[PDB]
Amino acid sequence: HHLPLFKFAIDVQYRSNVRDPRGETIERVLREEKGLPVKKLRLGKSIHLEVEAENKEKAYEIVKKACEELLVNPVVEEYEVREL
Amino acid sequence: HHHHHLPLFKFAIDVQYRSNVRDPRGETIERVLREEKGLPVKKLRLGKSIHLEVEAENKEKAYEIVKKACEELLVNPVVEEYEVREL
Amino acid sequence: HHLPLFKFAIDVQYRSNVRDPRGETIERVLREEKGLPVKKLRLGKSIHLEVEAENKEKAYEIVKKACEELLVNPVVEEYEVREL
Amino acid sequence: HHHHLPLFKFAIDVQYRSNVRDPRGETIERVLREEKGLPVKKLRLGKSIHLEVEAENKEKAYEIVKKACEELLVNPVVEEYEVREL
Repeated sequence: HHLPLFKFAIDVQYRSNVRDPRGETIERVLREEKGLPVKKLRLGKSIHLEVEAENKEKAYEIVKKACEELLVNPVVEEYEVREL
Repeated sequence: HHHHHLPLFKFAIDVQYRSNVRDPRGETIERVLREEKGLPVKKLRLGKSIHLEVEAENKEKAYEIVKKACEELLVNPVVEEYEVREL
Repeated sequence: HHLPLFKFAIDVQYRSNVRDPRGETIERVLREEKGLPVKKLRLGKSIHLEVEAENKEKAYEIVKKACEELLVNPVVEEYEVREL
Repeated sequence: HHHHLPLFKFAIDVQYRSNVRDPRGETIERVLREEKGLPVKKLRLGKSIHLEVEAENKEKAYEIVKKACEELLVNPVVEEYEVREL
């Protein structure tokens, strides 16, 4: 069976109760060194991937499983998914 | 100034290695998903997702600041490309 | 200046009042031989492309130029654009 | 029984897989870049098939679309495809 393709980008971020010192350092550079009025800078991960699946709902289940099983730490991270 | 409101505009920046740059970290992750987790994912690429807020008179000026941040620091123009979206 | 990237899919189709004999033939095969209840089949073009530009309005302008200067024959075709 | 059978509209976006060379696409990208001066990259030219499918529900309609791809519309060796509702 030739299955349809579904492309995604997963946006993984630390939750709001986790400080992000790397993000803070970057932000300090932009503000103090580059003079840019930027705030609440957070450095997370963007995972692009695609999957062949029987339908869109199955594709999302695969995406969620990849997050649950490997990509996202449920205690410290949250994620959003978009279609490409 | 004069207690005038200054709006905040939130963005995400998706910074990815260009296609001619190898991504061995992504390859490792893809292989775990496929071979250890049994998930038929492919073309996996691992980049960076930077969320930030910008204080500015209007969204257009805020967008210019975001692009300046990428040029000046956030994106390596040789090995990375990037996409900005409003959050 | 390192400009942001904008990704698109262009869907080029014949206008509703242009006949599509290739579409009609494909539809005949799918219905008569393959037994599939398909109708109004239209064969058009899909062009995926990425543009660098200063903002989303300029990027759309680049897409419109690409259509008007090459990709779309205005006499017999129309297009839709979607973001990827 | 004169029972209503809904139509469901879909678009199939058919493209060559990434390991397949697309001289036509390459040509078009060169023309847009070099002849029209446009800042365009990674151009891929494929097929866009619009169709309507008469079926009891959308899920059954979608199954028919995939069957149409398998049986005729998509080359399994060199092409991939995405389906969306219109």
